[PDB]
Amino acid sequence: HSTAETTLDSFFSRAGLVGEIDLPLEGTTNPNGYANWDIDITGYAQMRRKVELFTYMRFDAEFTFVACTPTGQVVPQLLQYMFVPPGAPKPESRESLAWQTATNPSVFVKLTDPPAQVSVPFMSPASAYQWFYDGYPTFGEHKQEKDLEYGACPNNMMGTFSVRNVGSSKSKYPLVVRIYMRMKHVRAWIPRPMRNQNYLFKANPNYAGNSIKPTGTSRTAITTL
Amino acid sequence: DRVAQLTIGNSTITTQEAANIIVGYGEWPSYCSDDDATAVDKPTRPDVSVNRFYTLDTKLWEKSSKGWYWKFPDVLTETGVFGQNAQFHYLYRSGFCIHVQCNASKFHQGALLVAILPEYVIGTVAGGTGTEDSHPPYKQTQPGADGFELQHPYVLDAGIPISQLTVCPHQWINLRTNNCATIIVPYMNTLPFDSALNHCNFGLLVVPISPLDFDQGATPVIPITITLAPMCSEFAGLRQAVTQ
Amino acid sequence: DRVAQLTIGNSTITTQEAANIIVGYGEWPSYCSDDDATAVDKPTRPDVSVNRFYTLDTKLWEKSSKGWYWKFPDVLTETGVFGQNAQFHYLYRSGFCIHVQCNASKFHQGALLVAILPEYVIGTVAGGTGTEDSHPPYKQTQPGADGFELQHPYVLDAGIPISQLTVCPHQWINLRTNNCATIIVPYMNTLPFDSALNHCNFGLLVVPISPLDFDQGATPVIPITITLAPMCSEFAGLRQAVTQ
Amino acid sequence: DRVAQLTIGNSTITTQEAANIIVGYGEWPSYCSDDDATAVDKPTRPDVSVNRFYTLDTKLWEKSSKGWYWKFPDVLTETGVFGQNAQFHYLYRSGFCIHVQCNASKFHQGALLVAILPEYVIGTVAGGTGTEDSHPPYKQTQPGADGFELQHPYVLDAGIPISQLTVCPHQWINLRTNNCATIIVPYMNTLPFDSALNHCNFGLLVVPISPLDFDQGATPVIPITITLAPMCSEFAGLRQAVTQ
Amino acid sequence: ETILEVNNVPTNATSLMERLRFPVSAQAGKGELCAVFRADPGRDGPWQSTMLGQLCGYYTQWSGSLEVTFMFTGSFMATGKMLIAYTPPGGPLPKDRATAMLGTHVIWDFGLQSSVTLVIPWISNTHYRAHARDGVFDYYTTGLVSIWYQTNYVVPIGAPNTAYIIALAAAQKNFTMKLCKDTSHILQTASIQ
Repeated sequence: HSTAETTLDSFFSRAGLVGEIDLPLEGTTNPNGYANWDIDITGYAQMRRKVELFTYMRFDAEFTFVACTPTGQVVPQLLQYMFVPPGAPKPESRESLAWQTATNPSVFVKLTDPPAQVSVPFMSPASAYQWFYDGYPTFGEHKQEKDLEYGACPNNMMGTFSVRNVGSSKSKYPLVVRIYMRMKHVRAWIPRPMRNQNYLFKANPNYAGNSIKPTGTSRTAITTL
Repeated sequence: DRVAQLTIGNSTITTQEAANIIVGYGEWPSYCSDDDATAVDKPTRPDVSVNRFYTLDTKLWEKSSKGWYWKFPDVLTETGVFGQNAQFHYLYRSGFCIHVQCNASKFHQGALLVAILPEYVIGTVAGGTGTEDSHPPYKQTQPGADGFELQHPYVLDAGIPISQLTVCPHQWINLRTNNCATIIVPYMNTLPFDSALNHCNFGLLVVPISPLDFDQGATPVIPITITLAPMCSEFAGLRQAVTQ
Repeated sequence: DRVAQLTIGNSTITTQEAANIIVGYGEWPSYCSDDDATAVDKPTRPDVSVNRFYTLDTKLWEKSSKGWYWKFPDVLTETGVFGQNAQFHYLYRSGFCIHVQCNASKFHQGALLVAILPEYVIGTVAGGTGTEDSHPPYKQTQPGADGFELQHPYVLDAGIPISQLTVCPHQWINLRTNNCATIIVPYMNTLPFDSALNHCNFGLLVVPISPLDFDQGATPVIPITITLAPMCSEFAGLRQAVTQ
Repeated sequence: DRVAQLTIGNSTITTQEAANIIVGYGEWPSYCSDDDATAVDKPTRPDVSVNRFYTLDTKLWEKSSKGWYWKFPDVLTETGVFGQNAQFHYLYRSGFCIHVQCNASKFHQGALLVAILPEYVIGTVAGGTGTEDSHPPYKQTQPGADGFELQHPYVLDAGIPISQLTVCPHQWINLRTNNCATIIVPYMNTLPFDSALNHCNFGLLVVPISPLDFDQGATPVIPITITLAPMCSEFAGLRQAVTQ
Repeated sequence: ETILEVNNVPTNATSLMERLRFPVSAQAGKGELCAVFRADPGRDGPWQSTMLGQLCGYYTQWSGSLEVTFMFTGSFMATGKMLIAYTPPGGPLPKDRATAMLGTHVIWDFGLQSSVTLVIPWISNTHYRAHARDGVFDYYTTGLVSIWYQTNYVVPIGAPNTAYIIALAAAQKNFTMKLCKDTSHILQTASIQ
């Protein structure tokens, strides 16, 4: 019996949803034809629980962007995706000058074309990404107001992902962009207990203290099935 | 094999009821390679003055104790010459030899799980309901030498099962078998050096899985003492002493 | 090394919690040289009939005991064939193998100092004030096999500190460690032979330095037995039996 | 021979107008022999962390200056790692490399006598009349790093002639010739080790024998800086830090 | 080795025999202090009960390491760890264990081997030491010894809650004395009759 399907690559090299961006016509969520998604794969439970089985992880990845309207309808619209590394100017509008991408990598696709796919390397200044960082990013007094920074490691903050309608006028259709990630060439260190409770937030392991459920199923008596 | 002696620096530990020695992840502490390093300044390797056994506070094991934990670079930052170097230097690096000791009698019983959990991040009960994004105070994330007591050991105060804590370098202190646990930990971090003040490489957990018990008349005070020694300590980036 | 057997004559002693053997002043008992002797008559060396283990009375160790002592040539002068020879002959000479035994349990505690004090001269309290030149009675200077109890152990009833009694061949009986003391003493005197009746070469002191203690329920009767065997016994100057 | 460089520890001194180097009493500092020592504990020889150049305060040479002095073990007892070791340890031992520097121009003039006086005991003017047995205060016998100024340089504030101070390891700073003096002193005392707090092995004297002078217009501020480095430092008898 | 009277407190007529040993018992677990004494051999105090201290009285100066062996006389079921520390000159009597442990010390574990030896290494500035007394001659002090509870005296039901320790002291092989003089005391008041 082969042990090949339990290698790290077999386990993690499967694309899963990690991001979802909305570009509606009318609303309070990115209604100006552009959006800035903070790159963080910690927003969805399935993908998150798997990677959080290990403390550190080094890997290249393959990102696929599936775009369409909220009904799943494919529309003849041209979009522009741009990777904005930390420090680069984040677009403030659909006609922002930042869309010139003289140096940032950008992808131009129509929703009628098959989902855009691209390869990304391991771009952390650390030797691996940390799903858990037990510490603070800066020195000084750590008062109540700044406890927001506990567990925040900049070595995991890879930047922003920006999207827009390639134009100067409002789009004729409402859009949605789902982001999938497939890990390749994976190295992993230090396994940990698997998530036990429901996830509540992105930057931390908070759990609902009043709804602490058992790891699994329960029964009436220990002497009866 | 039941008896052992640990000599390092000018300190020696003895034991006649040991249970072998665990070497975390099968690796002995070592100094930083010339190709794994970045800081260009020549580090200080004080040796014998910092690589020795430091005995921290003692805890009392009660029939109702939940367990305690100690963050490691931390526990020593205000003790001996190790602490001074950790304060004067920006960068620190080192392994540890942890020796938890607790003896009773052939009529007492109980079992302690002594484990090392790297990057032991503490979580909060989130106001009970789970709607309040509260965070653990400095007094709890870095308790110092006095350690801190677990409020919800089942989830290690971090939402993870203690039943799986054995995937980490550990050892047990079963009173009917041994009276101490010895674990040797190498330097573990994603960086060759790091701050001994802002970062805690790992946490030491001592938790009673099988409650302490005995009949009235047998001495009721059963202490648990923690002794630990740095290994292959290196410091760099000298400046004035900083406490935090 | 914790176990031992002492066989001499037709007697054998066994022990499983001993603490080695002490040979007083690093010398084994021996017979008198032809150049160290004066008495011209050929001595008697009865061997096996007198060089064997004689077990004298037993004492009871109480939580308040002060200690006891035995003068040696004396303790045996009225026992077995050794006593007969000691009475019929004017001159006597010999070494001794002293084995003090006292066992308890792993729950009892206490420490006895077993020492040999050569020429152990007894003094009196001098009427308390120290103005009366009184002297110890025959019953106290030569107590026989029943031994005698110390009234002021701190000064060994002779104005000398017991804290220094360890400069003499000694051994301790620490209940948590051993249950007996073995000391081998050579013949010590300024003469090659002497009277076994008028002179006592040395005294055996058994004194509790650390009080006996235990919890109610554990057997309260803890005896201390004295067994001793002459070695290389020689007698000369035969005549009728004299008691004193 | 006019140029020189003194490197020790992580400090380097440069000079292009030197006058050779003096080695006090023709002996280089050395560690204590195994036959000259008494203290049985193993000493600490921190090396590079304490054997380096420490630059103490600067003095201003005026046309009317009398001279200053510094007691040596003392000047460093509150500085760097040398000071820490001197405070934590009872016993101290070491030699010194003293480098006094003072530069001017080819139009300034004057001569300083830089000498080392072992066991430099300070006396008082005895109330002027000489009938009052007064004594120098702690602030004057052990002035620290700030040094102290001489009130009566002719007699070195100790009733001895400065004209004979040249029988001691010395050197001169003649502005038209050199701009610094270098003297290397071995450990001198009647004991192998001694307290760095209670005892001052020697004193450094910097005294103007030929007054400073120049014409108005030439820079009037002419500093005299003292730089010194311990050599072969050894400490023993560890305990808590003591200031005095 | 001869018995060192660390517990030189009782002066009562009936309580003299208890100066020969000091108590140890179940505590509260905060590294409590057990006993303390100066390491000075020829000085008034505990060492006066030892043969070494007595022979010293006959010499003006001494040199060398000293040793003190502590024998635990509790029961077999009693356990415990103590910290015997030696504080070289200058160090004031350590206020707590965390301060005492900074000097020369040894952690003693009670077990089959009843005793432990604290070696008071020869750590002096001078080659020889004259007898230390209060005042100026305190210059020749050797230091201080202090016993602390490393953990605690633990015992089962049925075993005594208080046990005693007996200290025995002597000199090492490098010990030497010089310059004969008379002992400080003369055991006589009036003519001896």
